[PDB]
Amino acid sequence: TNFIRQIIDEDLASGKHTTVHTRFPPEPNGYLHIGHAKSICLNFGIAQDYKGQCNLRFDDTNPVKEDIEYVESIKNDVEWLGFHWSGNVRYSSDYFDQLHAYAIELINKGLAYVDELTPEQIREYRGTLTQPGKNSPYRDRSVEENLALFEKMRAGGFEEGKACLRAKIDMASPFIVMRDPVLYRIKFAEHHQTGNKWCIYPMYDFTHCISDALEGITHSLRTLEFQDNRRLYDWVLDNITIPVHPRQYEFSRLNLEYTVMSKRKLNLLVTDKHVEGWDDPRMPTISGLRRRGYTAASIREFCKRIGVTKQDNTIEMASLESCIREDLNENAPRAMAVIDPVKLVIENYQGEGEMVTMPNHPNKPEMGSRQVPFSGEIWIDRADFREEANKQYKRLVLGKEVRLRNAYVIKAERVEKDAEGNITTIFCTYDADTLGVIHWVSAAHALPVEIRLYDRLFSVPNPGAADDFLSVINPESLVIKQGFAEPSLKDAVAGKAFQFEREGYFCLDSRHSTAEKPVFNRTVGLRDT
RNA sequence: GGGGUAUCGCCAAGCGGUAAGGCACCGGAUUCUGAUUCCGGCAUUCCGAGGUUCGAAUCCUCGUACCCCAGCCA
Ligand SMILES: NC(=O)CC[C@H](N)C(=O)NS(=O)(=O)OC[C@H]1O[C@@H](n2cnc3c(N)ncnc32)[C@H](O)[C@@H]1O
Repeated sequence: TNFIRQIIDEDLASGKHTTVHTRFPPEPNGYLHIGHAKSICLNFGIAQDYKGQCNLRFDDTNPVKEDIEYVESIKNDVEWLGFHWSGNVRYSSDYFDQLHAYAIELINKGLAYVDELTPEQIREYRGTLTQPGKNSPYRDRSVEENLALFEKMRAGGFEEGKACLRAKIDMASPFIVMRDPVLYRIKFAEHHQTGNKWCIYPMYDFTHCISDALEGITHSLRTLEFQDNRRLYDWVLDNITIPVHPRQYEFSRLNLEYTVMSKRKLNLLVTDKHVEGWDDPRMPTISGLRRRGYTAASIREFCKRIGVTKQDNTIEMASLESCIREDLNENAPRAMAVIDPVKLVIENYQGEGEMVTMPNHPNKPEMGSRQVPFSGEIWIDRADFREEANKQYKRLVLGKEVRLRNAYVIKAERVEKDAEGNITTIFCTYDADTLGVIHWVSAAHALPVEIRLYDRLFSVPNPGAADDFLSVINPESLVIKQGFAEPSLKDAVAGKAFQFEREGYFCLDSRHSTAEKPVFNRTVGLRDT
C-alpha cells in the first residue's frame, strides 16, 4: 500500500468516487525506461485492484520531437509488462479541435490573448525566481483582435515564433507557471497523427488537464517535477466549460545507480552509437531489459518492492538483480556451459563416450531430467583449474580430485603449456565408478557459442550528475567470449532463460543469435559472496 | 521568492503510545551448483534544538540538508 492507495480508499468510502479512472500518458519522443515501468505498474495496477480503468494516452503535442516508431514501441512495452488499457489507445492529438475550441472560450472571456513578443522577449519579460514579471505590451488587445490574430496563426499567416497564444493570469505570481503561460505556438511540421492539418500545436499544461477531464480521469498520477504546474492545471479547468475536475497526486521518480533515467540522455547514447539501440541489453529501457533476459514479472516485482512515495531515491542495482534472480532461480532450467574453455583429456577413459543423466532443476525434480553426453575429451573453465591454489579453493588442483557436475570424479595429474606458458590441455584420470564440483561440456558434442557478458553501463553511481556522462561510460559494460555449451541448448529459443550452472542466467537472441552461431546474453550472474 | 522531502548502507512501514518488512551485510546448518534453502544477528534511535503532553518518530516553534520551477519541451 502507498499514500495514493490510502487516499483512494477514503474517496471510495466518502463516495467522492465510486470508480477510479487513471492513465499512463507518455509522450512518443523516445523509448520507455524502467522508471516509466514504475508509473505503468502504479496506474494500471491501481485500476485493476479497484476494478477501475486506465487509459493509454500519447501526449503528442510536439510534432518535431515525436516519431511513430516511439508510439509503436510504447504500446509494445505496456503489453509486454502484462497490462491492458481502457478502450482504444488515446492521443492528445485526438483532441486538437477540442483544445482549439477551449482556447477560443478563454479568448472570449478575455482570459487569453495573442502575444507578439519574440521568444527571447518572453523570457526577458517573465521575471526571475525572485523578481516578478511584467505585462506584455500586447496584453490588453480586444477579444476581437485576439480572435482574428489566433485565426491568422492557425491559418499559417505568421512565421514560427512570430506569435503565440498566452493565458492572461498574473505576471507577478510567485508561481512562474502562472506568469501568462503559453497555450499555443506555431510549428510548420508534419505530425505523426495529424499530418499537415495544423501549424499550431497546444502546449503540455493546457492539453493535459483538458485531456484528463474529457477522459473522466479521477486520479491524475504524475511525478514530483510537475508539482508547481498544479495551479495551472486547476486554473484551466476552472475557467472553461467542462463537467469534471480530476485530482492530481505526485510521487517521486525512480533513479537506478550506474545508469541514466531520462529519454534525452538515453537518446544521446543511441544517436552517438555508444549502445546498439534503445533496446541494447545494457540500457535501462523496458525493451533493453527484456532483451537482457528480465521477465516482466520480475519488473512488476521490483516496482512493488521499491514502493510509491514522495521522497527522492536511487535504488541500488542489487535490488533489481535480486528480483530477477528470485524469478529465474525458481523457473529457469539448468544446463552446462563453459565460458572460458580449456581442453581436459581423460587418458583413463575408454570409448567414444557415454550418456549421463542431469536434472533440469536440482531442487525441483518435477521439472524433469535430460540425457547429456560425457566423454574423455571435455572443456572446463580455465578458472576452475589451479596447479597450486590455497586451502579454500575447492576446485581442481594438480594432484587432487574434483567431482564433475552430475558425472565422475577425476584427478588432475599432468598439465601442458605452450609458448607464453599458457595451458593447452589438462590430463586426468577418472574413477570408473564414482557417481568441490565444476561444470563441464564434452568437446565432441559441444555447441560453439558466443557468450555476451554485461555489466554496469557507467563506472559511477550517478552518471547523470557528471559534466559529461558519456566520458564516464564503462568500457567493459560488454565483453564477448566464445565458449562451449551442451548440445541441449541447440533448441534454445529467444526470450526463454536458462541457468548456466555455477555461472548465471543466460538467454538467446541478443538480436545476433543465428542458426550456425548461437548468441547468449548473461542476464545476471549468480550470487558470489 | 515559491513549492517539496528529511526513520538502519539503499528502499520503506509507523498518522500520540512507547520503532514492520525487503534489499545489502555479518554468523551457523544443509547442499554433486562456493547457488538455492535454512535458522540467528543487525537503528535504546527516527536531521537538530527547544515546547505542549502521563507519554512523540508521530502536534507546535525556531533552525539545518537536500530536491524541483525563470522551454513558444514534456
Ligand atoms: N503529469 C503528467 O503525467 C505529465 C506526463 C508527461 N507527458 C510525461 O512525463 N511524459 S513521459 O513520457 O516523460 O513519462 C510519462 C509518465 O512517466 C512518468 N515518469 C517519467 N519518469 C519517471 C521515473 N523516473 N519514475 C517514475 N515515473 C516516471 C511521468 O511522471 C509521466 O506520468
